[PDB]
Amino acid sequence: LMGGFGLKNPPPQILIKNTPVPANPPAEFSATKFASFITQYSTGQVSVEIEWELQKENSKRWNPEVQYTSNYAKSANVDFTVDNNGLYTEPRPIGTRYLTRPL
Amino acid sequence: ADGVGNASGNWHCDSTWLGDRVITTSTRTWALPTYNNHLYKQISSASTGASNDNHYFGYSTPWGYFDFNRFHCHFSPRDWQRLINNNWGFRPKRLNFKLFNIQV
Repeated sequence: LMGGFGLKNPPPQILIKNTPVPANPPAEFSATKFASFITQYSTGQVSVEIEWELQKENSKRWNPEVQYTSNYAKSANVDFTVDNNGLYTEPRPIGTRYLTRPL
Repeated sequence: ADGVGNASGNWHCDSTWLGDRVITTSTRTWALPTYNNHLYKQISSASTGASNDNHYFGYSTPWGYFDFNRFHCHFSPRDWQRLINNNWGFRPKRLNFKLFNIQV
């Protein structure tokens, strides 16, 4: 209901964890669980590649369609860009429904 | 060659987009009068009171001619939209012309 593709078998959850690295243990054995660890974290790169199939528009409509367009007029910023502080923003929601089809 | 009762061509107005090619086809119905009562005529700016810049000399002909040289003769407005929103350029490649279903 929030929109998109209902899947019986969706893309799987991908789970990641830093492996615990104990700190120095005591010199005599204790059966108590280790509470003492070397503080650490991890970083890397992730890539996602998705192939999408397209359904082409077959229309015989004579007159021009409504299209999504950026405003041609001047402004202080460009839509869907960073500002002078480096903050990327999205000016508005963009749906998918522009082209038309007979009912 | 066809008889009196057979059509010599079919109506084709279409636009086909394939790869880097688009093929436009347009069919129109035309009417041709007799011009100049079948005569060639010398025509001129003489006795028109024309300025020097507007003078001319030439001939009018009994003939008519076909002119398809404009873009809306070929692209529909929607087709023109598809062209200009999606493409950095375009050029004409080849041409096919047909006259048919003549009635005098």
